Amino acid sequence: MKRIPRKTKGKSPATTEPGTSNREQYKARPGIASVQRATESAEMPMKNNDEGTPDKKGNTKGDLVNEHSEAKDEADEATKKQAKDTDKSKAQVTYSDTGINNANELSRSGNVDNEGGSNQKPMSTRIAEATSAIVSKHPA
Amino acid sequence: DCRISFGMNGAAPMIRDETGLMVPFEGNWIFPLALWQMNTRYFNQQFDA
Repeated sequence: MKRIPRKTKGKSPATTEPGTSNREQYKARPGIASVQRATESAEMPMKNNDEGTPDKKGNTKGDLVNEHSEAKDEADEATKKQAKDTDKSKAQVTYSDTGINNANELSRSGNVDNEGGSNQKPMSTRIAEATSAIVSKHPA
Repeated sequence: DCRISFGMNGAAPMIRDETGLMVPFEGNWIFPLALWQMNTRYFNQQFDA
């Protein structure tokens, strides 16, 4: 039985028939290739946003940046990508500097953990110190 | 609240019971594991013999 690999790492009589000739000459409108490439670009799924979520040992994934600053930084990045995609220097469709006073907006980041505290120091480090405070040794 | 008091001049050491009494190192005792986890070294030194 055929073995299927894993893309993701584990835990480690005359034959001739009358009408079959191929002398038809037709061009499509719209063409097949153009719509095929556009559909290929539309097939792509959305990106995974894991910022602000735990690691496999408890530490938070992301960067130590404020949330509103994070939202504005992401808006700038998306606008630059739009300008790149339409090949212009300045984007016609923009996500920043829109005329809406959207100053309370928040985005995920690595600056907070799940209990609401700050990640000035990783969670595993805090566990280690809180445990080290209670150790005892062999009598002198 | 299991506290241990040393003996003096031949008097035997005693340990604090739940009802509030102090009893010597003999008999049948009931411990949760948290007690030995909290006082590993002290309990080892006092009891093992």
